[PDB]
Amino acid sequence: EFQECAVCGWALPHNRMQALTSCECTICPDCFRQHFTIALKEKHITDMVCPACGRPDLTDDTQLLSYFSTLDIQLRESLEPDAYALFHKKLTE
Amino acid sequence: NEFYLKTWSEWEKNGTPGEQRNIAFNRLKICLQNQEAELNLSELDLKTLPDLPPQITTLEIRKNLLTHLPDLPPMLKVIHAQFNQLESLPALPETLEELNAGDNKIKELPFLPENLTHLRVHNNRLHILPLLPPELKLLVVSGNRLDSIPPFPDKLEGLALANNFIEQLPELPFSMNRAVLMNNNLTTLPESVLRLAQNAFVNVAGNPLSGHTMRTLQQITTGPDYSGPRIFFSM
Ligand SMILES: [Zn+2]
Ligand SMILES: [Zn+2]
Repeated sequence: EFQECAVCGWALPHNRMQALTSCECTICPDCFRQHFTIALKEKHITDMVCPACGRPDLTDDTQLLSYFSTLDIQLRESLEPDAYALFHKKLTE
Repeated sequence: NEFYLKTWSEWEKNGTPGEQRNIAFNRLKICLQNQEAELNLSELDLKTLPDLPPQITTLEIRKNLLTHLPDLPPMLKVIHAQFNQLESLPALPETLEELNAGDNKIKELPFLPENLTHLRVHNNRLHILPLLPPELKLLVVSGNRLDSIPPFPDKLEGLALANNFIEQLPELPFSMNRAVLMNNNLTTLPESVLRLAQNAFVNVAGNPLSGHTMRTLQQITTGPDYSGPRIFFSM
């Protein structure tokens, strides 16, 4: 049944929500999209951590490639295409 | 109750083509006729709302185009207003427990009523907060422009303030289980931070913490028998 978005406070079935590996905060698809679209367009990739808790610790290179490889599948489903391709562009740079 | 059905019919007649005032009218009508507890006007592109059914305890109006709200009925306990264009809020009803206004344009909040437990106002333009009321359990104000934050009531469990400009942090109550402080202007932490529970979590990454502060923290958090919270602070 119903689980509350960690940022905006709106309840959706957990099947519909979006979790982030390396963290335990549930985010509604809206806040997930807006936060990562805004980080990708007006901030840098290291700012692309969880909007709810601030994790994983970036700036530590062992976790960077592995974080973005996991997060990629839900970015692919979640983001509009221009922001998904920009995320890949901002990653090989 | 004779007013409502016709203030709604004139309201329905005085909008723009994008607004789904007809679907709104029907929902308002069914809610009143059945004296329902919840009104859901979400995702109808509405630019204003008329006078609301007076008996509702939950108002869910996220993802519209509202810049203001009409007076709030005096029994509401829960309001979902995320993703609008609100520039302000009306007087909050004394019954109010949860205020969710994330993703709006609010510059200042009204008085916070005494029963409020959940205040979610991320992505607004707040520069200051009212005094935080004593029953508050959850405060989300990340992504505003806050220069300071008021003293915290002693049941507050979750605190999120990422991306503000806060320069000093008031002492933390023992109720606190989760505190997101990244990307502020903190240079020190209150010693209360070390007295929180072992399961508690504190994130201060992206703050200009002084050298003496960082040395103190690495000294303690790596100490043998450290039983304080997990504190994330980058260097
Ligand atoms: Zn949300
Ligand atoms: Zn998280």
